Amino acid sequence: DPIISRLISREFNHAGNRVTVEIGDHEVDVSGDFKLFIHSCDPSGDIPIFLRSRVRLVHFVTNKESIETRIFDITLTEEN
Amino acid sequence: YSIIGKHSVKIFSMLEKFGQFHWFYGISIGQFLSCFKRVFITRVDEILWLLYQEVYCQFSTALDKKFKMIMAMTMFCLYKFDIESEQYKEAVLTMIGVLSESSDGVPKLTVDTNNDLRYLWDYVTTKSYISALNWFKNEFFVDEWNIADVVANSDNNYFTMASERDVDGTFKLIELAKASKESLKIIPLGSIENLNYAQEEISKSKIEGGWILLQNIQMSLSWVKTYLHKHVEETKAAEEHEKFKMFMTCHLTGDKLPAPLLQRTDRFVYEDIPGILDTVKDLWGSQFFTGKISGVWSVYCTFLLSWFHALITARTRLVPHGFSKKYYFNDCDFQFASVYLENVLATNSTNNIPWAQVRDHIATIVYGGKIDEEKDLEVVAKLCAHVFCGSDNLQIVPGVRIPQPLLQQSEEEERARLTAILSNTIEPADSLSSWLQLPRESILNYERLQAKEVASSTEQLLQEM
Amino acid sequence: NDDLLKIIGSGKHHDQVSKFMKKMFGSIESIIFLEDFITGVRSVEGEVLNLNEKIELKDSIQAQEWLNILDTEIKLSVFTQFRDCLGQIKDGTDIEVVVSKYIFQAILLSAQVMWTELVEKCLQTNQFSKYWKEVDMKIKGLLDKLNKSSDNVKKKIEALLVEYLHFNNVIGQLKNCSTKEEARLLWAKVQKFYQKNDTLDDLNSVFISQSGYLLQYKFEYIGIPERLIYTPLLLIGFATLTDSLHQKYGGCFFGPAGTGKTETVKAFGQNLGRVVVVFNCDDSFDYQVLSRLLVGITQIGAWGCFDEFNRLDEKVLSAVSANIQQIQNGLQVGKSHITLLEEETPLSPHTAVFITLNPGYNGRSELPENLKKSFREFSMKSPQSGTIAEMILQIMGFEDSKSLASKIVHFLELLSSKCSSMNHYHFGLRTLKGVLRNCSPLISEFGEGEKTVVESLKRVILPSLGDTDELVFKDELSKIFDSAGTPLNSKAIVQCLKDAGQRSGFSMSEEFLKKCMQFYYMQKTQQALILVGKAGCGKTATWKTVIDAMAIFDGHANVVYVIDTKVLTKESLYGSMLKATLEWRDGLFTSILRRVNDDITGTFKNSRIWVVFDSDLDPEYVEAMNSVLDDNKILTLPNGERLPIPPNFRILFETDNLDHTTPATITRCGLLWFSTDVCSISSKIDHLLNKSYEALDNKLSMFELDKLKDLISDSFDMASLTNIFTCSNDLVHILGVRTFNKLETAVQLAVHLISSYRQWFQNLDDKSLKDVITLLIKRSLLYALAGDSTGESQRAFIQTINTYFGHDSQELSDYSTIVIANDKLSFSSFCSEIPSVSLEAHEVMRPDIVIPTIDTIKHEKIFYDLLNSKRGIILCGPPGSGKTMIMNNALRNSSLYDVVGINFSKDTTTEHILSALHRHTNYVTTSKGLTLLPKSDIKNLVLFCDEINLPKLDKYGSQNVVLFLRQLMEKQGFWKTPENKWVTIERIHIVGACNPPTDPGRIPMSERFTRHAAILYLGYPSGKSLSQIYEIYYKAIFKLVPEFRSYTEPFARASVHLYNECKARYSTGLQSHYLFSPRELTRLVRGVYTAINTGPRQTLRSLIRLWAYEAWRIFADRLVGVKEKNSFEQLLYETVDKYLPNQDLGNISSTSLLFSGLLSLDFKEVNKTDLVNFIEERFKTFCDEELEVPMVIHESMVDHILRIDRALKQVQGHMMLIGASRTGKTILTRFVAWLNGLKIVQPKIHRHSNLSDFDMILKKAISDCSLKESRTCLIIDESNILETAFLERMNTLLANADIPDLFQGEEYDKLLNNLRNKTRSLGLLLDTEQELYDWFVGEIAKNLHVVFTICDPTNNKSSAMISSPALFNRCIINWMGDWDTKTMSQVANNMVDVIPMEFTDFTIRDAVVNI
Ligand SMILES: Nc1ncnc2c1ncn2[C@@H]1O[C@H](COP(=O)(O)OP(=O)(O)OP(=O)(O)O)[C@@H](O)[C@H]1O
Ligand SMILES: Nc1ncnc2c1ncn2[C@@H]1O[C@H](COP(=O)(O)OP(=O)(O)O)[C@@H](O)[C@H]1O
Ligand SMILES: [Mg+2]
Repeated sequence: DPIISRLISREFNHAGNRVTVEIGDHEVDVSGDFKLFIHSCDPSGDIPIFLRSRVRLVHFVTNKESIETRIFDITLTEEN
Repeated sequence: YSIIGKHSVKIFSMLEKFGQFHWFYGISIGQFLSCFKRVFITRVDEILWLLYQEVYCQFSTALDKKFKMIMAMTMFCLYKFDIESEQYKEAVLTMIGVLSESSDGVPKLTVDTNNDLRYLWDYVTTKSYISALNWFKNEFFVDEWNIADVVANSDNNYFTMASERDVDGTFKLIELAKASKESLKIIPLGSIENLNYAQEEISKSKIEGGWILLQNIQMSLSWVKTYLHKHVEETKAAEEHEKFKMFMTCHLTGDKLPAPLLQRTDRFVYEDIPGILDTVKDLWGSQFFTGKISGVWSVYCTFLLSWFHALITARTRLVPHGFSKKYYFNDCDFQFASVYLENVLATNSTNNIPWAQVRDHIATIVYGGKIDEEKDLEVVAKLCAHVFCGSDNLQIVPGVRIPQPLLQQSEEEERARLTAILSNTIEPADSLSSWLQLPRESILNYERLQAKEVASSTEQLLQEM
Repeated sequence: NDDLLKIIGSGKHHDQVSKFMKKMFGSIESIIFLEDFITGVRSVEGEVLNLNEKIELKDSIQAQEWLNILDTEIKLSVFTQFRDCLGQIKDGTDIEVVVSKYIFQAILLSAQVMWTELVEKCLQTNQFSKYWKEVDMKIKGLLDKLNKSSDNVKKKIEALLVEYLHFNNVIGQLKNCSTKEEARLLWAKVQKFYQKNDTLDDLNSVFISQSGYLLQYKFEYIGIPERLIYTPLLLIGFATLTDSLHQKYGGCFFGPAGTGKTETVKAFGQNLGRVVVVFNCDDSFDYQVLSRLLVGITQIGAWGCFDEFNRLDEKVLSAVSANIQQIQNGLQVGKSHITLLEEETPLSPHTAVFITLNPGYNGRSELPENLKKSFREFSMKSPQSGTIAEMILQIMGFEDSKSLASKIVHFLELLSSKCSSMNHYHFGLRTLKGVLRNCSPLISEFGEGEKTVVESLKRVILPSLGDTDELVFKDELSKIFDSAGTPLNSKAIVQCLKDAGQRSGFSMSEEFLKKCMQFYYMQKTQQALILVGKAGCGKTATWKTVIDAMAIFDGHANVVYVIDTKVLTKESLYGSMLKATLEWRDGLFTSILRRVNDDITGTFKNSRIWVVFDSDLDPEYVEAMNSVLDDNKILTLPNGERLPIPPNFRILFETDNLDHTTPATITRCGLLWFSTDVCSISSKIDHLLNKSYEALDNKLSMFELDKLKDLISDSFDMASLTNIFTCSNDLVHILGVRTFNKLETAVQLAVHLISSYRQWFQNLDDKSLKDVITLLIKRSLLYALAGDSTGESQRAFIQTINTYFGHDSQELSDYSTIVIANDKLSFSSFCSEIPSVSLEAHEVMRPDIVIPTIDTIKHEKIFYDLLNSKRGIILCGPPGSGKTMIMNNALRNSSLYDVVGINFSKDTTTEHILSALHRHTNYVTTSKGLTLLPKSDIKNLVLFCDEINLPKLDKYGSQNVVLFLRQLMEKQGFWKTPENKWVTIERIHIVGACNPPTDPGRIPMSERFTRHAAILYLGYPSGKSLSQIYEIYYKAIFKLVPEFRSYTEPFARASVHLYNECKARYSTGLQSHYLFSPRELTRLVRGVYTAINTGPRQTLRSLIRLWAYEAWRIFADRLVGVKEKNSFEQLLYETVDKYLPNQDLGNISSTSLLFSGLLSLDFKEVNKTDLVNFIEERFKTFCDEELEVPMVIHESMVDHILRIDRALKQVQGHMMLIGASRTGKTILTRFVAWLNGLKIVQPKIHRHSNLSDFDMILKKAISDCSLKESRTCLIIDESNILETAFLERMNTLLANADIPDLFQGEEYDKLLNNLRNKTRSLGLLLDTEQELYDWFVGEIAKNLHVVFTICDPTNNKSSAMISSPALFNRCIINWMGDWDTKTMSQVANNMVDVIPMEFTDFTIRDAVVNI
């Protein structure tokens, strides 16, 4: 959903002690010991362009390409 | 290793693509790794050819005869296109093009330049299709593993063997257990009692070490995802457990098995199809176990039905020429036919002439029940015309005549006589056209079509990668 | 449980249990008492069973105990009534005797048993003939007794007939066999009903034999059900059923719907003395209820049929299918008790389960695996028809039933092979059952003969055939069988038809009489009629003419309700239920029936009621009526009722196509296919003239009228026009409308133009008079055939007109007109004389400003003439071609008409049209039209519907909004959608503009709507008029710089050259949004003025650069990429060099000319260095004061900031930014908005957001802009537009400057109220409702600023933004799509400004950025 949105762009209103972020309606306090990660299971799924541009996209995927890399390790152990 | 590496992805891509077409056709990366380790225990050229061979040896088992030959033509092109000449590449492709309806042309000839390839076009040009399709298999120079071999080599306690509804490897598994290590337990999954007894015999056989079978799981499936899915996954103590092997029978055409359970277990495809005479001998074979409620005369009718059933089943495979669509006929269809036969003799005189409504009821209710197309409904009937009405001499097939029961009237002796008529006969090479009254010209049309289907799906696969 | 609790509670009463019996028996409806004793029961069919022993009842008796006796006795009672009867017939008693004394179920079984016994013996003897005639006699005897019988016993005879017929048929078939073996085969296939004359326990005494297999008749009461006619196919079904059961298997038949799979299972039950429980599975059916029923069935030993089993939800289907296996496995084995639903319940072995499998979208459905070895699957097929036909003929009163049946079938079968394969042609049995149904009343007229058959064939088959196939029917009907020479009712109806049309204005053509005849004869039989044909066939004329002829012939009045079917929703029409309170309110179709059915307070018995559906017909709507189309003649509510329909009440369907409707729907109704137009082109005109003359009688004296109708006759003869209408085709017609349907546009115009100059006809020369007539007719005839043409084509057609009219007769010229003096009668023909406009600098941009042209006046004249005719006009043409101005100017000028603008979009509703009207309209309930909706003020109203070929269409493909206008144009009122009556719109006109429908976006409109419009194609003007027009525009703005008065022509000529080239160089082929028009020119002209009106004294070097900056912002800001952007730089250079030759120019690239009022008090070109610093000081501030987000100010940003600034400064400021992502299009907007002092509103949407949320966000921003004077900037991102409506809202917000739906009804009154408060506060009271709204709207138009930020325009959701007209026309499109190499390096530089680095090889920092 769009509401996380301001939390994805690192946007805030700085205050006397508090750091406030607008979520949907209520302005809520950010800790700073707070961390955020987003997890997805299907690479068929397409994420919104707003997110995809501000998000560090990392693929933990067990590919067909992964075979090429892994066959050499097994080959070399039985060749040299 | 890059030269080894580039080939192996394109191989995995191909085996992966079968899993897209069909659910049972799955392959993990681990399965490909484990297979490539087996390849060890011009150096690069031999190791490469060792890969293509070992992949064909292990993954040929989990596919059906069509996809065996698709993978054969493909894998052959995956090797030889990189390895041999460019003169070679368009020559073999111009041949695969003729088998398919893509194009028909004559490949590049150099005297003694290519001999294996000179031999292949001879198969394609002789309009001999099945031979040309197998050419690609044989060129691999692999010993093609029997279910037993596969099982023996295999180092897992689980197996799921799917098959077309025409057959069931249940009886193959009986002789497979008998020839080595015994311990056979057949378990139907039917009604709460069967599943309930079943789950009891599952936990106990693994501690005991007996072989177990789960017949036609697909029907009791809702249970599988809940009990069996978790049970087989949890049983990495089955590694701890006594030498024991669990077997599961599937149907390819049918409900999709849970992929996680399926990929964890080894996979085979019974593809093993009996001749007419052997099915006749196998139908007639059990029939003596029933005992006696009827006359000697009936056994003649039950013999007739044995032939009949074995003749419709034979025809079921060859479509379109043959039947319009695939119909499946069962031991249920024989059972319901036999029961009407006992009933017609139980209600009528032993005068032979009751014959007329025997045909109508066999050809329109018992067997014509599932038949919907008018075209095929006539075929069942025209078979009944031939199989049932006979006077004195029938001549079911051109080799074999069945004479009507003799005055001696021995029920012992007529069984033995009708078994004898089987043992006298030798099933001709051309059975499908001689015995099933359809033309030879039709059979070749069919052979062509399954060729075209292998040839197409291969071209398609190569262009995709 | 609920019902069970009532029964235990109602034990006291006893009588109250009878309600629940209908349920727990199936067959019976209520129980009969003598208070202490039960005398018997009655079935749902009406039939009354009396028990042998009347069951005694006492206080201390349980329901359980007394009813259990009843079930026993009801079965016993049936055996008694069976043996009583069987015995009687055996003792030679007339079957007509037995009928009156024995319940059907008893006599049926007695029949079967005696029949069988008599045919069983008859097979040995071969005395078939003796018994056959014998049986045939009983058939005839039963038939005629039926005509004089009481309705109850009428069912019983009929139901027996089904059986007797079967008896004879089988004997027949037996008599005929080649051999005895052939006969003994046939007999085995049949159900043979035996009794055991050996044994005790009589309810087990009857059994049934089939295929060798036997089956005990259980003695359940069945009542008298509608009995299925026996077919070979039928017996077969019964045969498989018995064959499954005999081996303890379940029966299952799959096959397509309508093959009567469950009906079979039901019928097979009844034949064996069983009432089958039918489970309709997945009619949102509870599993919990079925689970109960299954236990009940296994206990009671009943038969249960799963009606359409396959369509159940997979978790339910698993659960059920597993349960069923228990039952089927319990029986196969014979388990005493089986366990199902986690309890040990017993199994009756008499139990059986039946499964019907309708096919899916995939194919013919399958049983779950487990059920495959538990059931026997069978393929139901439609019956080969011959067999069904014979019987039906037998039942009616046969004559020769065998001959007719064979001949009827062969014919139908033949038509199929012989006629053309045409969409709606059905020659299947449905159709022959129809021909046969239609036959029964016809027999009443003639005979139970072939002749009655032959008539019914042409009565149904022919009215549906089209001309080629119309003879194949006749050729092969007489080829197969010939019946008669002469027709009854031949003279009588015809004179009542001719007299109807003479009166109505029509001509009695060979075709119109035919299609009138076909109709007449079909009402008679059929209650639902369909009339299909091209728009302007003559349907509404045919039926309106025939119905009218029947009030002359019968003397019966009619009451017609013509309803446009698809203007209203299923809910508006049939009856809609409200989601929580479940409150039932009427609708439209149901409501007009209740005047006839519920309260026939006036004369309705003697009247005829016709409900016409003029609109397109669709499945969704007919399905909700299918029961009235059925033999039922009753209307089924979604909840609450069935309403019965009288024989008076006839439903017609008038429509153009059938493609959507099902063959099923056709074959219940009578179909009347209109092959071609009923009437001659002449004959149409004829009627059309007289129709127009009638109008004038109410406003023109007989002497005047007589003379004007004389003129018309002599000026245009048919002979001339015939070639002219043929030449019409040989042209390019935009928004194609056929020649026939253009006629009304001629005649209405022609009559109006001649009636116009009536005073100058009194005294003028009779030779000269002809010339005024001939000219006007030549002109009216041009716009009505060529008005929608290129005009390059018009001019071509003009000579074509003159050619075929008399050569000497007054010629038509391109600009041809008739002129008369102010204060004197004068005559002469002069053309193309034009005013000149002088306007000041301020006036230059004004939403209503037209510089009159040779074509402004041309168009405006015709356009106004058509309204005087009062025919709806459709103005079709390219964007900016002036359709809207021409239409607006012509009417903002006159006192007579007053305009209301409705802008249409992809999805506009028919209430939107109404809401727009509600401000300018005043309902009055005058008894003249009942409710009326006439303009609020006394003078005429014009609704201008812009973008009429924008609204979309149902999934069938039907735009209702358009049918709604069609409704208004043709019908002249409309039906009120919730409140339910007819309001007749008074003196409101319909006008519409629209783009060529070859254009993208565009939807093709129904010729049934466009036939009612005059179509005028307006294209672009000249490139020479454009140059002329904008000169006069520059003239006005150069009153501000008078020293360059000589420079206005080269500026106007340059602006047009720039336009001509941009339009040609940047086309929709490169990019969609490359769409230019004279709007851009006008935009540029004004853009220039505003810069002057607020700039320092201008040198010619200033002015050209001033013009160049505007030229950039209007034409090139939208350009993507750089090949094209450089192309424009050189174009602008190419144009200055050709029109403004100076060596004082500089770099014309947009980076070098930067114009602003941010530094200066006046709008001036500013310095690059002065600006960047100005932004730097302002961005820190904006960064500090408002959201903290850091960015690097680069050359492109300054250029972009100015872009948004000019946009956000203009009155209506709309910009849509296309910026890829991270470009900063959203951030710069927030900035420039803050510099301009604009409140940034940014719709707060999310995954869960409703339209109402977005509605709220909009409403506030609007209310704050007028009633708080807010000056807001609305930033809408592509992400915000969640649904289609959201974007529709955004459109309404730009094309109009309000959202009407937000402020409607009482929320309208609250707004209206608040508005008065603030208006006074500022210093004016505004008197009228319109005065205030126009301020409200005008305030929004100047305070609301919508900026759109769309990232990938390639995306199909973001495509729809740019697509939408409203957005595209009112927005300033800007392109930010890629970061250029220069701007990248500039940004990189400032980011690596921090210096950890130290000197290296080569610069060091320069190299890192380049990498
Ligand atoms: N006998 C006749 N003489 C003169 N004119 C006729 C005659 N019959 C029909 N017309 C003309 O044809 C028109 C009939 O309109 P009608 O509504 O029947 O057309 P339609 O085919 O139903 O169009 P749509 O399909 O859009 O409803 C009338 O306007 C009338 O001018
Ligand atoms: N005679 C004229 N005088 C002034 N402007 C004109 C004239 N003819 C055309 N135009 C210009 O062309 C545009 C007409 O387009 P528009 O009013 O949107 O018509 P439509 O809605 O049919 O496209 C206007 O913006 C106007 O500036
Ligand atoms: Mg009409």
